[PDB]
Amino acid sequence: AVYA
Amino acid sequence: MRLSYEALEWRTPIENSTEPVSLPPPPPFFGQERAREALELAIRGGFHAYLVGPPSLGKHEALLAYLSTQSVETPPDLLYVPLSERKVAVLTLPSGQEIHLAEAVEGLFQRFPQARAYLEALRARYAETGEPQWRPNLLTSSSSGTPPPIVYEPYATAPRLFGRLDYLVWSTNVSLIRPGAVHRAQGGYLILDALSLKREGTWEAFKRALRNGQVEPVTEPQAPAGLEVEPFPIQMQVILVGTPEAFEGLEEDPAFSELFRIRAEFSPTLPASPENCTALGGWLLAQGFQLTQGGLTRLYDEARRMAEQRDRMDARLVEIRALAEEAAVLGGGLLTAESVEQAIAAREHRSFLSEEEFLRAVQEGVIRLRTTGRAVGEVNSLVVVEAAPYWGRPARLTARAAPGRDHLISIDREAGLGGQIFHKAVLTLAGYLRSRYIEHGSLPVTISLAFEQNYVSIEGDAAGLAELVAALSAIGNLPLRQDLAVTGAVDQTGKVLAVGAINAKVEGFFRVCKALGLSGTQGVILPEANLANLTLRAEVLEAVRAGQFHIYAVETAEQALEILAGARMEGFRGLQEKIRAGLEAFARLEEG
Repeated sequence: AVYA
Repeated sequence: MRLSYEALEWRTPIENSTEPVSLPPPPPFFGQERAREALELAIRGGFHAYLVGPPSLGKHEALLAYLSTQSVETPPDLLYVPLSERKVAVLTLPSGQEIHLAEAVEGLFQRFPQARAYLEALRARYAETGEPQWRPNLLTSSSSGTPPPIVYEPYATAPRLFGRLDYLVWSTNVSLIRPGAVHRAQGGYLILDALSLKREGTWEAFKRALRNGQVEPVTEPQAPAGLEVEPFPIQMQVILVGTPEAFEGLEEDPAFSELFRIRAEFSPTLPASPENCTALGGWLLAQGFQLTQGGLTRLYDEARRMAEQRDRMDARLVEIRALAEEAAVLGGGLLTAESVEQAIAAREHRSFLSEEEFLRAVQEGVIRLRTTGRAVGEVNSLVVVEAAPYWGRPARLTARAAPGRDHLISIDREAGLGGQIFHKAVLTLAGYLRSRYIEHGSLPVTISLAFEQNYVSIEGDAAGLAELVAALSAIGNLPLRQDLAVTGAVDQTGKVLAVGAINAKVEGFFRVCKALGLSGTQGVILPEANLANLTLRAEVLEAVRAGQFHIYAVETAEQALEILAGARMEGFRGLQEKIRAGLEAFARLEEG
């Protein structure tokens, strides 16, 4: 998962 | 606005790096005034209290240090006395006075006025019946109430709280009852962890102890009978310790707030002040560190960077101590500027495999990234990977425009990869675009956005700015610089909003630029609202100082587009007239  | 090296520099100058630090130890709860005054009120009032704060703050050490300085009246001797052969009661006498009542009874209202019911019931019918388990059981005694009893029981099981019945083969008697934490804390302080009460299933029994004085030694299912243990008046102050989240289980029980009235909450950060740097130094020396001025300064600045605030420092003493212990090994016992910097570097190295794999994949072309040149409808946004230690990475984004019926399509959101806040950012951008460009009625474009090599969930709004500038670029056919990564949330009015993890984001673009060979023109456009959060690592600060990397801070999406497209919105031959001309082109294609 990535986070902006 | 361009952010100069001087505007970005945040670190404390070091004078006489290797000079030994000599400072006295700060008091317990330094910089934690809220929690200290709560605990003072709980101590003054006899109230039960809870100490709440994130993990690794040192909450337990601060509390035991503060309680060690208190003074109470010497605790009564505490005992079980039998009222019968199947019944016991907990009794307090004035201190040292049960050893006399033990000898007296071992003379197989004498002057023990409180110990009456034990003696009354100690009468007769051995002589009256020849009838063949009877002497008092001292649980505790002590010499002074300075320091008071302080009992920290981390493992909140029924036997550890309430005591145990041993069985000498079966029977039992007063003299086989072992005390628990509750008994040992009488006239003083019982400290428990909120999580252990929940995990051990002992919260309901604990409430019954505090509300009803029911303190039942633990028995076993076999034993053919037990003792009745009478309730007793509890004389103790309970302090629970835990995280906000550890408490939330307990807080939905109305009894929790009734029993635990005093909240003692730790701040996760302190002010970054000379007084808190000095206190940290005296604290590290009292822990046994050999500290130099340079080692103190670097630890102090790493605490500011940990907080992601130029003006605050991380309050987690336990985390600062653990980094200091690794530094001390790299410094051969001495805590220096170098040992701290190198302990920080070795932490990143020990967690770098994921980034080494990522950077190799980019270098091999397996991940397609551009860090130079220009392209229409394309931008490097920035993300952080959601696993500690949260490395930042560029995330290539494309926007494509076609003639259609006012649709802004998030391909990642439609495919199920985008979260609710990521979705909200796309909706917000749609609201900005529709309301900004009304000359043709509804927008004559369908715009599709994709995070090109994204295989995983994306959440958060911080790619909104990259998405909007990509979209404007696709509408106007505006070549955008690929050497500048873009991070920022946008509101419906086109203002740029603060984002999280801004240091990791910036550093992750620098890391990719450096792995591909710095061009001299690379950088990041970020929110002006994040200026107070920028505590960038030495290597990025030196690249900006060298003119090899560039930070731009903006307030509006249009200010970002102007930097990326290398022109002003107006002074027209500006971008606004090119955006309008693209919309007119799309509108003509869309009608006949």
